Amino acid sequence: GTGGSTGTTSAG
Amino acid sequence: GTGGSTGTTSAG
Amino acid sequence: NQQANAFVNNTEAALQNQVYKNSTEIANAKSFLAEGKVLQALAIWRLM
Amino acid sequence: QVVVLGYGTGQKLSTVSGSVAKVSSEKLAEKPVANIMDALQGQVAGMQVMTTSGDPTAVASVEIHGTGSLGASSAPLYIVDGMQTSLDVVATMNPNDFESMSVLKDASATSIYGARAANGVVFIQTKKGKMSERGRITFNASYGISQILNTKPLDNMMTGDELLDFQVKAGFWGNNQTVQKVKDMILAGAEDLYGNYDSLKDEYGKTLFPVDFNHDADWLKALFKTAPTSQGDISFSGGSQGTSYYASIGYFDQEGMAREPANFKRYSGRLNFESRINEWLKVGANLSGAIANRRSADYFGKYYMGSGTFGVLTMPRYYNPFDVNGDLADVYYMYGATRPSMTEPYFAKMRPFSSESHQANVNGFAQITPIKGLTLKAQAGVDITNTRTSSKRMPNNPYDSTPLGERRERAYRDVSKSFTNTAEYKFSIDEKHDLTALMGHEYIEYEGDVIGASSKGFESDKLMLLSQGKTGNSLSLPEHRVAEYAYLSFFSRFNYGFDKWMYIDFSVRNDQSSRFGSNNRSAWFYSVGGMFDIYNKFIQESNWLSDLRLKMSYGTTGNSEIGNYNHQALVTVNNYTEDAMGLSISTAGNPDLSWEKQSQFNFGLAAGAFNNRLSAEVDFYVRTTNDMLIDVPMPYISGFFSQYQNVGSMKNTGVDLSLKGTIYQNKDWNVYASANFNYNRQEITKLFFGLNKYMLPNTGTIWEIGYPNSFYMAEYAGIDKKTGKQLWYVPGQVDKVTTSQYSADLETRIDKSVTPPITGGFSLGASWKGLSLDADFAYIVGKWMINNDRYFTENGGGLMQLNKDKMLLNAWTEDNKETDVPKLGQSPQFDTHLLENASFLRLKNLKLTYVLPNSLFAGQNVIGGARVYLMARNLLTVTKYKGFDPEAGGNVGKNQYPNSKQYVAGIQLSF
Amino acid sequence: QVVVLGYGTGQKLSTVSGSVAKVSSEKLAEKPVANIMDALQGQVAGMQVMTTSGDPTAVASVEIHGTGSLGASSAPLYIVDGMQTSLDVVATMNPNDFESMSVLKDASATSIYGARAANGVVFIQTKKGKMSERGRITFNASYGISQILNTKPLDNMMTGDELLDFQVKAGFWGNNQTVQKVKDMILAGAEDLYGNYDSLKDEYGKTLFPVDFNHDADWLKALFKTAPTSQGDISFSGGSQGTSYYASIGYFDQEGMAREPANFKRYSGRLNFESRINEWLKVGANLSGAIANRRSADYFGKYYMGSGTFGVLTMPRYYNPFDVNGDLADVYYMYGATRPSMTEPYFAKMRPFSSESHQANVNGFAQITPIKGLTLKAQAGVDITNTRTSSKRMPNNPYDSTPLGERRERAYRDVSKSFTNTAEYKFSIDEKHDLTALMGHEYIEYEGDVIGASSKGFESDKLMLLSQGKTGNSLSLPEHRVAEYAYLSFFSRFNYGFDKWMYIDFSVRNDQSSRFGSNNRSAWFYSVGGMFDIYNKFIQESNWLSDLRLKMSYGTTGNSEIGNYNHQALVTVNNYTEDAMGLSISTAGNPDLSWEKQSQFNFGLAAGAFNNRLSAEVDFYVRTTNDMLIDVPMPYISGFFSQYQNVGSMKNTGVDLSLKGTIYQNKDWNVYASANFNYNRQEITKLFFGLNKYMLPNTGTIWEIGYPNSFYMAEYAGIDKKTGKQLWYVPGQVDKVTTSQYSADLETRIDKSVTPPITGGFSLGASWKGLSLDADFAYIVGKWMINNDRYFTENGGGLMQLNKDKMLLNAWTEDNKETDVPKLGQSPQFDTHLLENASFLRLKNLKLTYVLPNSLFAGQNVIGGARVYLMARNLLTVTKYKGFDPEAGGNVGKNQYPNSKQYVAGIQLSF
Amino acid sequence: CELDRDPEGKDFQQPYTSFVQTKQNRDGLYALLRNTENPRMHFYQELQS
Repeated sequence: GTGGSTGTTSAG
Repeated sequence: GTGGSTGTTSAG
Repeated sequence: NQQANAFVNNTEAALQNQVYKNSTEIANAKSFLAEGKVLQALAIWRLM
Repeated sequence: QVVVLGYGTGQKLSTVSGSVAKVSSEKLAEKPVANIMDALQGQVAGMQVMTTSGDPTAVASVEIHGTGSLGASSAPLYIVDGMQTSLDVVATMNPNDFESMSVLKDASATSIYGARAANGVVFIQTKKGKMSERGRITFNASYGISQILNTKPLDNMMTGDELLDFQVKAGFWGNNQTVQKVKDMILAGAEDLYGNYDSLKDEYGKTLFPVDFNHDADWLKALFKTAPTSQGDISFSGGSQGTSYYASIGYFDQEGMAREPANFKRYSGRLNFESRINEWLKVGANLSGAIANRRSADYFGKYYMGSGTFGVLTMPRYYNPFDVNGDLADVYYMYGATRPSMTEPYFAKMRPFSSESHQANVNGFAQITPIKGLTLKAQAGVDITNTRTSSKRMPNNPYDSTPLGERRERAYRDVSKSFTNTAEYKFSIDEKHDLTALMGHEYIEYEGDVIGASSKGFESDKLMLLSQGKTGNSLSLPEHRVAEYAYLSFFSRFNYGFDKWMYIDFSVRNDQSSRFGSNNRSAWFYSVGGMFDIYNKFIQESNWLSDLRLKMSYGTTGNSEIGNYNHQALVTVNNYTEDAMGLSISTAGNPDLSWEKQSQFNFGLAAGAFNNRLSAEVDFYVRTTNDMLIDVPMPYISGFFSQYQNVGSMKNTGVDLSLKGTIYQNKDWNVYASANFNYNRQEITKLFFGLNKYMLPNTGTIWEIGYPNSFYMAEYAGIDKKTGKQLWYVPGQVDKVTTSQYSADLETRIDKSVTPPITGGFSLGASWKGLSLDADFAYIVGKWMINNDRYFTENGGGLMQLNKDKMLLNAWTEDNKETDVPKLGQSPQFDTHLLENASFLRLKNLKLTYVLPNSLFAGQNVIGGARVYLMARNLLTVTKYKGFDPEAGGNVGKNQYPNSKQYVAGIQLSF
Repeated sequence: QVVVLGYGTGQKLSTVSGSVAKVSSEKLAEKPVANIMDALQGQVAGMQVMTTSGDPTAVASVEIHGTGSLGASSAPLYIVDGMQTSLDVVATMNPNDFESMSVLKDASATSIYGARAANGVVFIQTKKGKMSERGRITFNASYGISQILNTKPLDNMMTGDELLDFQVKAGFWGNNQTVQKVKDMILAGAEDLYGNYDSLKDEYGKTLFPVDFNHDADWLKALFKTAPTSQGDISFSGGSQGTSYYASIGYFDQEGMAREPANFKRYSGRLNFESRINEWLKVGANLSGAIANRRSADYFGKYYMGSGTFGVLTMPRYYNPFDVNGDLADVYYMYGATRPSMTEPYFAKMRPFSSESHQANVNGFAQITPIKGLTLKAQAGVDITNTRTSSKRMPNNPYDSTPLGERRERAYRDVSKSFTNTAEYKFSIDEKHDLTALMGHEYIEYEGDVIGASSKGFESDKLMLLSQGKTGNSLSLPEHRVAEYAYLSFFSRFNYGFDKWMYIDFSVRNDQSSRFGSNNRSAWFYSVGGMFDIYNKFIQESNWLSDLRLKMSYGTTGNSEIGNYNHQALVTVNNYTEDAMGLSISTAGNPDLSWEKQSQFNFGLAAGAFNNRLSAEVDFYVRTTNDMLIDVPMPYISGFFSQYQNVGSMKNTGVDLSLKGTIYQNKDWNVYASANFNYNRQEITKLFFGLNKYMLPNTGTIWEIGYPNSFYMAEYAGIDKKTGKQLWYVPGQVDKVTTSQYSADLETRIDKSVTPPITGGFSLGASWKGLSLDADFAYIVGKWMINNDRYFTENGGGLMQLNKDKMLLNAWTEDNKETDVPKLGQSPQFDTHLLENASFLRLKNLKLTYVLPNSLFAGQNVIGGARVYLMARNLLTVTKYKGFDPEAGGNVGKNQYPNSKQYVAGIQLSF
Repeated sequence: CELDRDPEGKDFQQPYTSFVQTKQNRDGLYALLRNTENPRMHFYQELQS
């Protein structure tokens, strides 16, 4: 699925 | 080589 | 005349086997078949 | 001998009733070309094979018992110890691994490959390795050179000083021009073209002369060379109690004789393995692989000014492609040229090409023998081919239209797989009766695809990836093609034998396929055959006769080499508006698409005299083809232009015979000879909707009912001595009357057939003390061919800038009125005077070998023997053709790649 | 035991000085996953292995003796009976063909794979088949199911009726809104969205309800399922006098547990063959192949609304993707959506994907023994992989942006080849001295490429070839990538042994490569090692001690896992005008690019007591890495931003031990146990141009001199009970003082390392009468991980439409002032409160098997035995992490694919 | 064992299996009617008068 990438994530 | 197709040939 | 026969027979054989998933597609496919019958009648009347 | 025809274990060779022909391993090995079928020209009686090109990457064309169809293919079914292949895949296999090759050609031998065996079947079997105490190593190596067959059509051409005179008298250069005024300035002004280009601005008149009149140039050395060929192999053969293996690794490099590149190079390996596990099971596997790099000369069969053999014949001799040192230069000059024309190594350097093919074959079987006679066999096989080619066009060369470069990449994948499950049972009812029963299942499946991507607009040689082209308008759509099919089958065969003298076999097969139309998809084929040994019952002994057998058979087969998708009404794009697409029917198919059914009746007898010294075999066959495929023209109630259905009928009646013999002089001398012959005449029985004749559009032939398909052209009656014009005959109106005007109503059926009827070959060999010498000859007589290059080399008017024949100097004029050639103001048509007799007799190979004697390797326990051999292929050819090769073509001889003669020398250490 | 470490024949296991660890065939076979390394978690001491995804197409990450480099890779060298491989290629090989697996980890075992063996080497050896009178058939079959490990983070989430209240009190829906006014009309107006679309216009409120408030929905059942797994194999092992074979054909199908598809399926075959030809020659060949179809779940590790485990945690419970029948529907509804959002099987149906990989391995050797001790071996190998993938996007689906479809095709080709030529000689000088000498040559070569072509604009499902797209603006540039390298090497090794008790080996190797810079391309490596048997000389016998050995070694190795093209100054496009291109330098390279040289000192001892009942082994290692690779920041006189040179140093000091033991109760009972442990602490010795600390940009870590690379974040001190804001500590300023304002100057080095130091595992097993039971445990303690999903599930302000934790209901306010969570008007940062303790203890597999007794197969000569087994993988896991899996990740736990527990049951007929 | 293959790259004539196939075949039939019933085909009844 997809739709909006809703991200404030950290770098791996 | 190429340049001019010089043809009045018959069908194979 | 040949291609109208193919289209009308294929749409009838699709409406008989229930391949359309809702009611709007059936209500449109009946109209498409009724459009094909006029083209059959026109292509026969021109030759006659 | 023991032959495995079809399925199940082998019977015998004096028991089979189907006229097979077994070729042993002596005739296949040591050959210096890539195709294995070309070494069989003249061996198997009734099978004609012709290689129509002298490429390393060419493939021979095989036809057993005539051409059985006007409309489909004629090539046989080539299966290799089980699953079937194409000839391009047998060309990636080392021919030292083939143990035998049996050719099955009459029904009740072929008719259990029904719907595929209407054209016979070649059955290639691979080696299995002998069980002994210690294994054996064999190391082969060869080296040879290759060059063009004959340079006879260069004996007829004009020189430079004759062509200038003929051109200026014909008025090509000017109305009031002359030599030393045309020779000096108007065309030795090639310094106006050689002055614009920086690479050869300062080199004209100092180190390269493009126009030279004092002596002519050698265009054969400019367009053809002498090319090497290398080959090597190491093979290990071994066995033990139950287990037996044969491994091999090999290499084969062959370079084409023309200057335009064409090479074939492969590295291959094979591991045949077979081992029995316990008292009731035996497993085995044939594994093979190859990495092959092909390249083929593409500009042969087309007419381009300065390439091929057309460029050797027609390019004028006062142009010079060499420099002053005798080496080939980068460019030469033609008159009126905007750019200088590139020679062949420079054009090979500016247009690279590279192919790489990875081929794998995996074949496996498991065999179970529970009861004393039963044998259950299950066999699977996969055949995988991944090809990857790339061709570019290099940027920034000055002798071109644009300085920008192009690139194209292609990836191919062909995957085939095959399954076969048989169950055999043989048993003896009484002390003198015997029966064998086989039944089985087969499944064939093929799928393959092509992907391609191209780009253009590059400006550097290093920055030539495919994602570095120019966007916008310099980018196009990819390439993508997909094909596939499948076959299912169930077959059965019963072999009933009496005590010694009567054998009768009866077979049947059901085939279904993806190609047959959706109304008749199941096909039934059968065959019945019988052999009677008249020597073992009737005449028990005699002084001169030692064997006599009679046999006869009848069977039905079919030919499903119709297309993959030819039975269904394909719809394509026919848009109505700009937003939505439309689909409309465009081929109409037909559901009743058959498999081109044929039936063959065969009757023969085989004798042997003077205690198997002399041997003879005579065979008479009638092969009737029915339901052939033609794309017919349809009536208007179809609403289409074609239907592509099953109509027509043909029959081939023929006789073939084969003699073998042995002569002696002492206890060490040994001479032998063989000779086989096949005559085959065909006729067309019926056709379309009650037609009698039908000519296929712009082909040159006509299908007339009652005759073979012949040539359909005008007759030629020569010239007249009054006005000197060409005179063609009239069909009918006998008095015969000739007209000078040519129209398309002057065409009639010529009485010369297309496929050659008489095909044969004969061999003779000797042996003295391990030094032997064999010679094989192959002849085809009755073959006519349209010579197309003679349209250009001896026409009066039109195409005047080319080199001509010498027989245009004796042209018809007022003061020279007794000749055979017309005036100069005409244009010759395609008529009977271009048909030439292409019948030939070749010496296929002359081989002189020598095995070193066993006394020389006595103390050495390492090396156990050696062999040396010299071989010459295509040493002589006697014929009446005038086009560098009578074999290279068929119905039309165009700008052709001639067959090549070769000299190889080789060693073989059996250490 | 006999171990082949490196090259030449095996020595012994009580003679080698290099601390190898041999894993027998019991621990590798019967495993239900695709990666073979994951079955070794906790077996080999000092090697930690972690699978960071629960895909079928995932690959474990292995690290022996710590992480040796900050800048290059850490994975070992995996070579498979000769030529080296990747883990993606061992994943296409059947694990029942592996006879052993030895892990070489200290120098003077690894140091003849110099410049490749800085990270150890795993050496996988394949089966060869036993020589007996009749061969043996073995038929394995298995079946299992797979599902998600634990559903613990769903015990913390809100319901629907709690989330509505928290959202309307937080002011997300409106300023003066309320439930039964928000619940009733503003978001149960999903009939305005479900009314536009014809497929679900008449079905809202009758057979599917998108918004449901009376009871919550199950999003775990909507996003994860229970997935099957099948596996089968037939293997034939046989031999004879000299010749020995092992063949095998197998199949393995495994389906992923999530609803978004991920499968791994392969069909494979192997033929190992080895036969001696005569008294001085032996040949052999390992052949293998596979046809593997992979597919992987791509949207894991990214945050998308409604997919993964992020979609299980955060999607609100009052939305409903099912219909009224409990099955998954085509679409569900989110508020404010322009189009309905597709579920996972519909999106898997509308975006197809298909990969097919053809893999071949061909390995061959020939060995010659002329003199009594000499052994000359020549070995060649090819490794060919052709992959072909295709992914499309289907036209005319209504729940999308455009009705047009897209397609993309890709073709991959990886070809590797390797040659190895050794010469060994062993001889005894006296009655008590012994020597062995080996010297050899190696050549490795790899080349591979990718081709890709894409198209778009299709309007029919049938007309989806790649040459049927829309031209003009809907077409783009292809894809094309090419990589290659090569290695040349010459090595030597001497083994001098005294009578029983002293063994000393000394090795050296020279490597050249295409990766090393053009000024130092030749690399020299060496090693020296020694083992002393103190039991066979000093203490000849005792009552409790039965074996005691001491060993020590020192060696230098290197790590050439630098890039293929990192030593040269690449020029790229920098145009000047519009007609001609320009090229300008863009990376600057460096010619002095080394191979990241390291050196290891090792000292250990191995004891064995109570007549080999108890066994212990202790090892102490110091591994110093020098000349690591970092893309350094450069001074301005370079004219560039980076140079990518060799700077730095690191060292890992550690101790590992291993105990094995056997306990009894009777003559038929048999209990055994094992336990191994490894501690490893590292520190960074030096760095760039005199720096002390260096933080890599936006990674989260810091390299400080004197410490391992730790986490570099803010400290967290909780909230205050006055105003209820977040309080971070200050680096320094001890009184410690907290500030409410967050800035990037509040970051310091946390005292928690990145790689986990303590790694171990312990096994215990029992056996009674052919019914056995074994259990293996694996623990990693000291591992911290940033939990990223807790950024979204428990933030006060921002991202309010998602489902939250239950601990936001006890938020800080005026009437509720004694809690641990902040107010609702804030945004949490990445700090210490997201680091969680990811230390775990797993039960790796519990297996209960049973071999049927020999008295049951007495009259039957067909079947010779059988085995039945039950197996449970990942049955228990004890940890303190809160993110569905502590193992799945490293430094950051994102939207992850959890590891799965599996139950399999299998039979094995040895008939 | 089913052994018929559909030609990749073009559709063929059979009973319909969806609605967009029906709509596209109908548009193709109308584009055929466009070229069939032209004014160009009716000049021969007019010139014979």
